[PDB]
Amino acid sequence: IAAHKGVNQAPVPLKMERVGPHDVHIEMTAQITDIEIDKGKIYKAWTFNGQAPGPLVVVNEGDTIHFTLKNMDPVVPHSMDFHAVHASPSKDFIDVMPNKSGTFTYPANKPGVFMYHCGTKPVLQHIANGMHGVIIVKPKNGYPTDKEVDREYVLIQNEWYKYNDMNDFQNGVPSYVVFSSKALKPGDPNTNGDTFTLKEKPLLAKVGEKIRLYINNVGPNEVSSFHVVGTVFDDVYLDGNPNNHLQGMQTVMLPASGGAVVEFTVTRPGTYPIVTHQFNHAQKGAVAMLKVTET
Amino acid sequence: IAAHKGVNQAPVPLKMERVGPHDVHIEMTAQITDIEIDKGKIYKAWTFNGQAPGPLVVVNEGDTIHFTLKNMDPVVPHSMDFHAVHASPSKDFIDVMPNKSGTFTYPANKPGVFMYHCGTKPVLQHIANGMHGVIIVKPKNGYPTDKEVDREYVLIQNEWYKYNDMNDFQNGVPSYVVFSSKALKPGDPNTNGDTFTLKEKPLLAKVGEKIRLYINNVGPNEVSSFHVVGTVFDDVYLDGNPNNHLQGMQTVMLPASGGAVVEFTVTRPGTYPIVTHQFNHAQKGAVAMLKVTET
Amino acid sequence: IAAHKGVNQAPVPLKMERVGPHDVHIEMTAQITDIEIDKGKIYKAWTFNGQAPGPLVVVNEGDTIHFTLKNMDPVVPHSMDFHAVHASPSKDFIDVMPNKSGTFTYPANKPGVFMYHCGTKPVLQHIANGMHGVIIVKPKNGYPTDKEVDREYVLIQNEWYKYNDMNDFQNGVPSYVVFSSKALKPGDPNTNGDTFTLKEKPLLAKVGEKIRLYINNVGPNEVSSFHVVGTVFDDVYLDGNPNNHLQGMQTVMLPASGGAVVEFTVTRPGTYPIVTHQFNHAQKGAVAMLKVTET
Ligand SMILES: [Cu+2]
Ligand SMILES: [Cu+2]
Ligand SMILES: [Cu+2]
Ligand SMILES: [Cu+2]
Ligand SMILES: [Cu+2]
Ligand SMILES: [Cu+2]
Ligand SMILES: [Cu+2]
Ligand SMILES: [Cu+2]
Ligand SMILES: [Cu+2]
Ligand SMILES: [Cu+2]
Ligand SMILES: [Cu+2]
Ligand SMILES: [Cu+2]
Ligand SMILES: [Cu+2]
Ligand SMILES: [Cu+2]
Ligand SMILES: [Cu+2]
Repeated sequence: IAAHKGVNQAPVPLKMERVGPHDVHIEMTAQITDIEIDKGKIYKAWTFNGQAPGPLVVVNEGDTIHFTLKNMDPVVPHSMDFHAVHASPSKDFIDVMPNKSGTFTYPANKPGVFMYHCGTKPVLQHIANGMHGVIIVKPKNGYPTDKEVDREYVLIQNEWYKYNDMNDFQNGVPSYVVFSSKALKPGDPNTNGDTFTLKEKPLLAKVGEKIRLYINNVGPNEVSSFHVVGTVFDDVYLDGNPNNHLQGMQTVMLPASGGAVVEFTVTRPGTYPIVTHQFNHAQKGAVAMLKVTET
Repeated sequence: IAAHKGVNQAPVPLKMERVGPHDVHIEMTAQITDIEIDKGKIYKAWTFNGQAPGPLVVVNEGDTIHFTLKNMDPVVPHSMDFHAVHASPSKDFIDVMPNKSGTFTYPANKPGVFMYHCGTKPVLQHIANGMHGVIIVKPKNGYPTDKEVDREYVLIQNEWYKYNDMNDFQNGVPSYVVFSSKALKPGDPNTNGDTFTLKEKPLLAKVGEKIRLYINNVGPNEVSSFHVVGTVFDDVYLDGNPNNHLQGMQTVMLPASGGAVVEFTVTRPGTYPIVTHQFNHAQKGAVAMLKVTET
Repeated sequence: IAAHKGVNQAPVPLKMERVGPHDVHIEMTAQITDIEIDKGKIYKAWTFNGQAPGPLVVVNEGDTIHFTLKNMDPVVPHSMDFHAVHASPSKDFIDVMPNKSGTFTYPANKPGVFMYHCGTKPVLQHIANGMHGVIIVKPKNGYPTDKEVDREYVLIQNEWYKYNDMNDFQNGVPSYVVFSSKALKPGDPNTNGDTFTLKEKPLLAKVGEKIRLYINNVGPNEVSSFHVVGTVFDDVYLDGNPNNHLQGMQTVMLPASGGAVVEFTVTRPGTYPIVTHQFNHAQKGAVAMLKVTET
């Protein structure tokens, strides 16, 4: 795209603030940002806030979101679809033109781990170029295993294709499949979808801890066979809904856009790979590490 | 196939009638019928009754089906496999020769949303050419949420490949992936698997309604990540069995041949896309619309 | 690989023995073995014990495994990752060099149907070449339907690609997709992953029996849509955990590495195909048969 040549917009922080007991304001940007998706490989991503996947949003069950999108793309319209909410797609998930803002309001009444993404036609193009992320809605009554969990992280799976190549997007295998982590608490890593960061800087934990992962596979096109090497999932809540309880799963099947909360114990010091067990995708980048130490 | 050149058999209505409290007669045809699968693209489908997917069949739990297949194909044998039933495949799902009929009898003792399809070797060929559909078996005791539902429809996902090209069927990506709807009550739309009909003539509903969809992904080859934009599934019954209850799912993973009953609320007027969230498939046709109005 | 040219190591039996109430010894080999994966097609597989998938291992919930791997490959290191166990991957699933042995110890505390496989980098290469199998961990308290089951078998799904071709493994469609069966009791068949054996020598059962299948899809890359033609699954336990109960499923979605226990009734004499309902994979070999007779 001629108007994107040489464009590399610096990442802008997510803006969020609570404005009442059941209402939150969220402002994001749509922006064009170079990301290093594999060593030596730059992708001029279409992004929320200069991150791909986008920034983590966390709200409470029953929160109404007042969402603003500031579109910094010089020439392409963008939009926002939160899977967490009940909304009219054709009134609430509409396009925001270049250099304009749009504000939209909708309720998040269901707990879980939801995908969000740009909803601009062709949606495959906006997603595949980088406009995806997760919103967590925390359950009013928690999860039944909350008292058991010692540490938590968020992981997101996505794919990368040939740059802005709609033929590749529709008909081709992914070039890369990757994990990222997004921060829940100060000090947590916050990364983009790449083949290397979570290998080189593993997630950290302590021997004997029960770990919770909020996970979502944003696609755009592949399903995920989510597995942590060296353990078994004690508890799995599908889409992060506390009712959809499974126990003792070795691997969790996630559809494209599918989420889960998964919990497992690390019993011994060492490094634990986290994979999709579709090993073609793992080989093309979708392996993260969890380093477990005596401290 | 030389004997199919210029053949376009008019659709024949499904024949069904109840012959006792727990017994139903169903007659279908196998027939060769031109279908417009995308704008300007005709596929000379192998079909049940001149529809692809085939006509909707609905029975009650505990019904014995007395099924007749009249084979109008001039040269290819066909057969019928209902996933709803307990039968001997090698006695009950056998071939019916060109210009002959065969009658078969078997019980449907499990509630759900089942695939049916031709069972003639090579089964991939008969399925991919169009010989697929759904049979719904209604549960004796209903679903626990029956009192909440205001409107219902049936949706079916299937793929189309290069015409009668076994190499493509086994090794290639789908050319099109599509939704159809089949009628449950008078006035409901009844359509074939194409890229456009349910965009141009959306399914209809009223603001505030709880909608039930009976869904099945007949394949032949792809899994489905079933999602309705702008809502969250309140309740999901996997394969349509009332026992397999999930709640608050953003997206439902269906295997090839997999079914579900899903329920959701539309809270605001507008148009709600219904997609598989494998966006390569959505881009190749698998987007339907639900138009929700104040009336 | 020059050092594998002309190498065809005879299969070696699995060695297992119980050494206390909650401790078992298992010795396996890593070895290079020609397998006939389709008629006329030999694959010089990388294997455990000269079988691909490898030998069946069955333990009890709460058993500690003392596992020995003797590496007979003249030049490639191998390792073992059991999904059943809690272990440190970086201490317990490490490489055993050519012509050496390694011993590792870890607990199997969760019941189910687990994948095992070589964990040597690149893991896709070791898996795709044949280093996969299943370990069953029997639940302390059984399954709730145990009293209903008349006969049981184990089935495993895997794929084959172009020989040792990492490009094909990562980016290409499978050449073959296949079932095998592994023996639970004397007289049960024990086969390798091929396109023909379980067609030519079907699994056997008696009219009216409730059949249990322990199943796992080891991949490396595909998901499975597991279906038995002519019946409906009465009960499904996901990953073989008794808590993850589903009922009346026509087809079970298995991720790559995913397992299940499934139970169904065969009501009439005949031959019942067992398929993945991704029919491209079925056409490329993934059809087994169950022959059901009056005796
Ligand atoms: Cu309040
Ligand atoms: Cu506000
Ligand atoms: Cu966009
Ligand atoms: Cu979406
Ligand atoms: Cu703890
Ligand atoms: Cu009666
Ligand atoms: Cu009759
Ligand atoms: Cu046919
Ligand atoms: Cu079938
Ligand atoms: Cu209502
Ligand atoms: Cu004891
Ligand atoms: Cu020992
Ligand atoms: Cu190996
Ligand atoms: Cu593994
Ligand atoms: Cu019995």
